[PDB]
Amino acid sequence: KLKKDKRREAIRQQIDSNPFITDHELSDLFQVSIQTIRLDRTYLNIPELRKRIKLVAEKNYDQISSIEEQEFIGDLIQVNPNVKAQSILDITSDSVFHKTGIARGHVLFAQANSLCVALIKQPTVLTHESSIQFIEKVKLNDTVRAEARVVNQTAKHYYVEVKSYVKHTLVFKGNFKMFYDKR
Amino acid sequence: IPELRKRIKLVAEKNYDQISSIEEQEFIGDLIQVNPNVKAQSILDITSDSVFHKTGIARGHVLFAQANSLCVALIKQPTVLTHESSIQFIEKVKLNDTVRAEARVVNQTAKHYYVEVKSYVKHTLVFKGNFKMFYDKR
Ligand SMILES: CC(C)(COP(=O)(O)OP(=O)(O)OC[C@H]1O[C@@H](n2cnc3c(N)ncnc32)[C@H](O)[C@@H]1OP(=O)(O)O)[C@@H](O)C(=O)NCCC(=O)NCCSC(=O)CC(=O)O
Repeated sequence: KLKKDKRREAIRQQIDSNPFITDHELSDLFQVSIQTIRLDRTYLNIPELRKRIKLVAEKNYDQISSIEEQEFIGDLIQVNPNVKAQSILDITSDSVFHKTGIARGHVLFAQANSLCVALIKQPTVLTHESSIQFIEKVKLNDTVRAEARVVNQTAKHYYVEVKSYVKHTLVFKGNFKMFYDKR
Repeated sequence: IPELRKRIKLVAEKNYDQISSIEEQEFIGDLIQVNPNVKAQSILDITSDSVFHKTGIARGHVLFAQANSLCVALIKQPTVLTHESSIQFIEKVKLNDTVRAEARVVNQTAKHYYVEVKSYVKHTLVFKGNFKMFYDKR
């Protein structure tokens, strides 16, 4: 009971620091079964990872004004408008070359491009220019986490840098010059 | 000669027979010209699936997908992967537009083809991109 409570405190802290941590990762860290971790989360009222993602994205779509959920590519997991945003995208068979399992370049671009749009709190946002690098192959069943950050803003454009990752590996980089209008 | 739409699909069909880097099901648009390692063209009908529904403006990843597939199809190598690309959205493409993309090889190294893409709606230049395409024979 006493070991459990200390572990449960430690799990609350893990989730606070890293909201999108998996049960497997938690199982490793605390040397208990995935079953124990689920039960721990249940006592703590912390939903399973996919539910946490759905819940937070729902809240995020409420904060943006430049693009609608139905047209957004991936799940918007973090947004600080005009500053920083992140999305995740699961790569399914619909997103790859079937023979190699390699993700299509337009898929990674769509995720990054959509994220730069959602990040900017303006009614009109249009991509003007983009420079991108496909650093490592993204594969079937990978989850891509894209991070976008505003690096400059003028009267007519936001300049945004995007870096996208599979686990800890940088797989894609893009610089986006985004046109906006307050009308 | 069959109907206009049929003919285009047949020219596309016969064009996918001279390429080896990508297949019909994975190619965005219709491949209307291919001169391997030199030049290719494709056309793409912009339907409601490809636009922002509120404004009718084509999604940038759609125009990019056309241009990107076209560059792949152009290069007559077993392995072809986009390494880098730099693109410009010059004019809004709209619902019901047909975009004609033209890809031209401008340079070639041991490891990459450098390809320039220009996309048009009728006579208007709407999109431009430079694509650095990795290739391998093996
Ligand atoms: C371009 C790169 C291969 C360059 O990496 P390196 O410098 O290590 O490459 P290299 O010259 O040593 O060549 C090794 C690569 O050749 C290819 N290769 C080698 N032998 C092969 C074989 N028997 N069968 C198939 N492919 C083979 C593999 O990709 C291999 O990568 P390895 O050694 O790693 O196995 C890589 O940086 C990369 O994959 N970047 C990501 C590219 C990408 O995913 N582009 C977007 C999707 S394609 C796209 O955008 C087009 C579209 O969607 O239409």
